[PDB]
Amino acid sequence: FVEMVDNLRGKSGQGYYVEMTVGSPPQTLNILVDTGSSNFAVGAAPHPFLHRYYQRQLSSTYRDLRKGVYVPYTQGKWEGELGTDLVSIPHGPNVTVRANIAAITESDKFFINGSNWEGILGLAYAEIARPDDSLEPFFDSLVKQTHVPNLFSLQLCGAGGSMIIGGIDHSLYTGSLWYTPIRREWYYEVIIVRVEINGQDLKMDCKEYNYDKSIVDSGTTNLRLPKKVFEAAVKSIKAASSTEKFPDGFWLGEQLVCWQAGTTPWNIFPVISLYLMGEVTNQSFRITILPQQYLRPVEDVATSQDDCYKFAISQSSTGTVMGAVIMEGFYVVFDRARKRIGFAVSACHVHDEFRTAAVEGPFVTLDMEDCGYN
Amino acid sequence: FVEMVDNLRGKSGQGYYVEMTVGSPPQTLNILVDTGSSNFAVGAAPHPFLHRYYQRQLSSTYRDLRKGVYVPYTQGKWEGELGTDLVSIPHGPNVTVRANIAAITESDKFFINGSNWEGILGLAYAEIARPDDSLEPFFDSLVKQTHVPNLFSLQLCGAGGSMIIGGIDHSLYTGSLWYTPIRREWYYEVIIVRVEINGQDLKMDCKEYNYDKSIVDSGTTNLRLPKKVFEAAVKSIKAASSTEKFPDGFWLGEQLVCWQAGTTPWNIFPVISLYLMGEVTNQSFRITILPQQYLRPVEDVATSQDDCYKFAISQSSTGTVMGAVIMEGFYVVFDRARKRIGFAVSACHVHDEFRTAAVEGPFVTLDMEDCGYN
Ligand SMILES: COc1cccc(-c2cccc(CC[C@]3(C)CC(=O)N(C)C(N)=N3)c2)c1
Ligand SMILES: COc1cccc(-c2cccc(CC[C@]3(C)CC(=O)N(C)C(N)=N3)c2)c1
Repeated sequence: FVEMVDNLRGKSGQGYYVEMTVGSPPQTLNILVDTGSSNFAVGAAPHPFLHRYYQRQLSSTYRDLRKGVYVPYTQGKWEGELGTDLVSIPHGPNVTVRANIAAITESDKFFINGSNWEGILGLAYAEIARPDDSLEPFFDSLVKQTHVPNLFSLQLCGAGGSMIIGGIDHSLYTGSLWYTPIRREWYYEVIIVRVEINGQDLKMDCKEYNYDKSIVDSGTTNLRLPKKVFEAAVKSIKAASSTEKFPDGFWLGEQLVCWQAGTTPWNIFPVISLYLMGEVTNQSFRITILPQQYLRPVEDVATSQDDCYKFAISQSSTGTVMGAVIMEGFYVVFDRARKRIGFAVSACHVHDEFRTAAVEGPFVTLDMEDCGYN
Repeated sequence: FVEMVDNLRGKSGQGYYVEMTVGSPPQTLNILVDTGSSNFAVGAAPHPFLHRYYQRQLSSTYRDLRKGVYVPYTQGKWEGELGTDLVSIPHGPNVTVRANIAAITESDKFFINGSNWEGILGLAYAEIARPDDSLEPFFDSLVKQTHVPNLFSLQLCGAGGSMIIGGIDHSLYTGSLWYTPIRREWYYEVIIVRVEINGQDLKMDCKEYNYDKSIVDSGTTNLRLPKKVFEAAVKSIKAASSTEKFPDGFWLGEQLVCWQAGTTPWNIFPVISLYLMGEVTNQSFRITILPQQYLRPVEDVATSQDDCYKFAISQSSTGTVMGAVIMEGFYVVFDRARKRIGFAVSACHVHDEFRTAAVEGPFVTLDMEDCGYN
């Protein structure tokens, strides 16, 4: 797996991507690693933001499926043509598979102007595949057609990172891996059973933490929290960090907040602990994230010249989202074979000589199933 | 006001815009009419999507305010330089004012590729102005510096439309105007006190309809409803329209729905009535919207060749949003002088020889203040 170490580039701001090849002969593309979707979708026309695009005409092995997809998002859409071709990951397992590929022919507010990737690797399950659950996702194909074991792991750094296809690499984490069940195979849905801020639980019904969903999503930047839990969550961190003062707009992601080089004090800000359903009845474990995770460098502002961070927590109609900023603290194992997700302390998380990112257990938590929304 | 009739172009899909001139000599720009924000912000560099941009160097009257703004949104941002200059609306009142202008120098996922406007006319109040409430919005300046009465009205058609600055035009509506109080002058916040689907109330706590906000917003396409009310809302329309069947993804705005020319039956779909707090204690009125409003032509799809509409209702962490698709049924009067918003049936709404858009009252509704979130 030394092969696959450091095979990712990018950042929580713009996404993490892996190099892939598609078609015969191989056309190289940079492709967003997205555990929050299930389509393998690549730019296939000369949109001006794009460095590279898939040229089906140049591939002997391409096969048209004579079917189109139209894919709207909150504020983004794409449209494309469905087909299959031969797909490989240079710095992945040494195999080549025939995968579905959506050739993206039209899009709005999808590709990022200035980014270095040209497609999306949707790594979630068939259920949320577009247009329907009969379009086999890349990873299912990879598992079906080769002997690659049914799991992958992500270490997102932005301290790029590593995607280990088919296994786990011990160099990427410290301590022990703790596993939460995948509640259902659609998104990478999990159950948060308790939340503490600094060391004190919001003491709210845990069903709220997972209303209607909680998911792990390498293609969302932030920790996203339901309206009702975002209210409470911010209420507590806001009050936790009453040393200094910050505007109302900041907490709603409406303006950035700034300090000078070094003058950002993490320590006004509390660590955050999410307790996840464990593998055993009445057993949980917890993951603890630092302020460095929830306050992210907004790299360039010419209208300022300060350490200006954005508050990396936000609200949602669609549930908890554990995003890149949460994942950056951890080695995360998507153990599809066993319907579970493993978390360990990332060997590349950013830590002072004070606090740290932590994965701890067992804890005793009763009635954890009741925390899920049906 | 015949002057100002038909002074808008666009559609709920891409926005409605009015022609403005800025600087001396006049530089003409098309500018989004946005009752959901409070900044006058114009493209001021050659972003390639843009037809036109503000060139401050060409204006004798421009004045730099030596201050920058950085303005993040859910998925869009812009950055610009603050200044003032002389602003006019060719097909508006014959005046010219000195307004704040944010010269947009950098942006992502803000401007629309293929659109015909280059800036935003933020018509809401100082409270939500960026960077703070001391940046005087265009409309406050217009009222301060001229004798233009403190109100405007919008007729959004997309059957373009009309913005009447300083008054009301009787040709744009039928029947009577009914007024709901502006609960607070930040957004154009209102209070929905009851909701019926086809003719039956969701029977849920009205405080939910306005959690945390309800607003009128010409720069949002959809009717947006809180998570909890969106659930119930869809539950009822879904069941209302059980003649035919549509996928789960459709209702969540995840895929479009299609029929052939003429084969879309509105009549499987129920009319929707929102009851708004009235001007008098225990008095309300109601606005009734057709399926034509909540199911919007998604104009071009090459992956299909059918009447493919998108479901124009969606959920929100930030409240009810009465958007362009709601406003298209009505003449809407933003009567800032009297802290109220008037609704009447639009003389340009689209109606069969069956149902219609309606504004009706009085109704007796007790405890309407309790419907607002504090
Ligand atoms: C860390 O990942 C990032 C950061 C910033 C932007 C993106 C990004 C940009 C364009 C497209 C996508 C993919 C979007 C989607 C297919 C649908 C969606 O709403 N989400 C959140 C996911 N996960 N995948 C991501 C990813
Ligand atoms: C009908 O209006 C539309 C339709 C489609 C897109 C827009 C649009 C495109 C780009 C920018 C904006 C302005 C956004 C904002 C300043 C912030 C925001 O989130 N909203 C909803 C509002 N109202 N104004 C609109 C407007």
